[PDB]
Order: sequence, then C-alpha cells, then structure tokens
Amino acid sequence: LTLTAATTRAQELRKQLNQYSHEYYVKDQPSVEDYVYDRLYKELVDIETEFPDLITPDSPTQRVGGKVLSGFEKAPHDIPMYSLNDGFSKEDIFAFDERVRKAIGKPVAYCCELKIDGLAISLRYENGVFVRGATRGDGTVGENITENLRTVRSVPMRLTEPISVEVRGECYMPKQSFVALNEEREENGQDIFANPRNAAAGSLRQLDTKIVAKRNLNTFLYTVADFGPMKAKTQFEALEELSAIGFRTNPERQLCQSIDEVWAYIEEYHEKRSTLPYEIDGIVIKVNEFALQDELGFTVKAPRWAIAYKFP
Ligand SMILES: CC(C)(C)c1nc(NCCc2c[nH]cn2)c2cc(C(N)=O)c(N)nc2n1
Ligand SMILES: NC(=O)c1ccc[n+]([C@@H]2O[C@H](COP(=O)(O)O)[C@@H](O)[C@H]2O)c1
Repeated sequence: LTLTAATTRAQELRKQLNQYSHEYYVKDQPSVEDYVYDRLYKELVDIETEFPDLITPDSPTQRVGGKVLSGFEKAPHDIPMYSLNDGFSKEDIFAFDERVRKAIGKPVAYCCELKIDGLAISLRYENGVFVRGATRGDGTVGENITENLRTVRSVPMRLTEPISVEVRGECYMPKQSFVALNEEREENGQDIFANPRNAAAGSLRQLDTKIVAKRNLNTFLYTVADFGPMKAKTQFEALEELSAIGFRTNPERQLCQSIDEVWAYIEEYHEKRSTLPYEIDGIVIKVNEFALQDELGFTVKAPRWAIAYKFP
C-alpha cells in the first residue's frame, strides 16, 4: 500500500469506525457486529503502524491513550460552573415551585433530569474539534484533563458539524465497572473506592492516560457554557440538540408542566433507582424556558432556576 493510498483509506476507516463508535458508545445501540468493527480497526492500526504520520487526534486508535503528564494545568471557566441548590423533601420542592411562580408571575414548566453520581466536566470544541477537557474544580478554575478525556469513549473527538461550543455534563463510572475496578484493586492490595463518584474523580486525577483509558468512564451532557452557536431556547430542546450534535445525553428526562408532575417523576425514578446501570443521588429540576432562567438569575452559589432533590 502506497502512502497516497493509505492516506485516503485511513480517512475512510476513521469516518466509518467513528460512526460505529458513535452508535456503540453514544447511542448505546451498535448497528454492526463487533467483529466488523474489529476488522476495520485492525486495518487502520496496520496503516498507522506503517505510516505513523497518518495518525490523527480523531482516530479511534487514540482512545487507548499514551501520554503521561507531570501534573494538570489550571483550566479557567470564564463562564462559571455554578453548583446546585438542594431540596430534601416534597415540602422543599413545592416551596421551590412557589418561589419560582412568585418571581415569574405564572405557572412554569420544568425539565426534570436524573442527578448522575459523578464529576462535572466541561468540554470545549473549536470548529468541531475537541480542544479542551476540564473538571469543574471550584467553579471558576478547574484542572485541564483534556488528555484523559480523549480516552473516554463517549466523548467525541470531532463533531459532525464544525461548530465551536463548550458543553458541560457529568462524567461517571457505571456500576459494573465500579464493581470490577474495586475487585481489581482488592487483588492488587490497593484501597477500594468508597463509591462510583470517588472512582470517577480518582480516575480523572490519574496522570497516565493509559490507565484512565481502562477505567471505563462514561458521560451524560446536559448544558452549554455559551448558547451562542446553538438554537435551543429551552432545556428540553438543549438536551435534544446536544444529542443531535453528537453528545451522549440521559434518556430518562421528562418535561413536566406542573410541580405535581415533577413530584410524580421523582417518585417514579425513586423506585426505578436500583434498576439503572448507574447511580443517581437525586433529581435535578430545571425551569425549562431559558428566558425564564435568565429572569430568575443566580445567587452567589447557584442558579435560582434549578434545584436538586436529594434522595434521603
Ligand atoms: C447547569 C445546572 C447548574 C442547572 C446543573 N448543575 C449540575 N451540577 C453542578 C455543576 C455544573 C455546572 N455546570 C455543569 N455542571 C447538574 C448535575 C446533574 C447531574 N449530576 O446529573 C444534572 N443532570 N444537571 C445539572 N445541572
Ligand atoms: N459494534 C460496534 O460498533 C463497536 C464500536 C466500538 C467498539 N466496539 C467493541 O468495543 C470493544 C473495545 O473497542 P475500542 O477500545 O476500540 O472502543 C471491542 O470489543 C469492540 O469490538 C464495538
């Protein structure tokens, strides 16, 4: 195979393999059998092995990692990553709704989402290319964990549309992976992680990306730092749009027109809790209309337009 032929073929393979990866990791619904992906993946590895200059950032072979950092550079969030206000009872939730109606002056719809137990992350894309991955940190300054996030399979290295946007969401470790990891640590005389949240946080703190690539971390994106590039006008629309551009979103969301529907949602997933492949510590209730979120604003700690109902 000539360099000229390999150059063209490599792009074809990346394109095809990344589409399969999108279906498998982002949609959780593969179209082809694994052996189909494996054969094409092997073909690409052979090409890259022969002509290493053909290796690119969006090549699926880079998911295994390789870089080892000495430490993490600071990662500023010019648009702050606020925290969430907490609610602990049906009372707190209805009180929240009352305060929201009092401020807005009319009934308001809420986009309800599961509160994934993990770590909040921020992903920056420029012209569709993944350029920065960061932890929330203290809200205004986090850690630059770009290299580690390159190994997180559900994180796209190149979006289909060449858009420049910074999306945010949760990075977590599914229950099964958490269990297996702790067994592995027990086998190697290491301290186990107390919970999936800690396992995810500890994994993203590792400096050797090759180790992180093996931690089986996953994601659920739920917001955008700057809605400039995007068209969504409500949170529910934002979730659909995040999915449209290539990110993994949680399918269990629900738009509720009343606080009673909100409470019904909470009860529904409070029972379905144990059945999910990931842990959740509550429900996040968000004023759906962005125009109303803007009107409500933020306290110093968090937005006034959202509240997290924490499971007892
Ligand atoms: C954007 C707001 C403030 C309303 C928000 N903050 C969360 N956490 C605090 C940090 C942060 C700032 N920017 C991105 N994250 C959320 C965590 C979850 C979850 N744990 O699943 C969720 N579904 N939604 C969340 N929504
Ligand atoms: N069927 C598919 O579309 C698809 C896509 C990505 C990974 N996989 C499988 O995931 C596993 C890990 O492969 P990667 O580390 O290359 O992501 C393999 O068993 C592979 O076959 C399958």
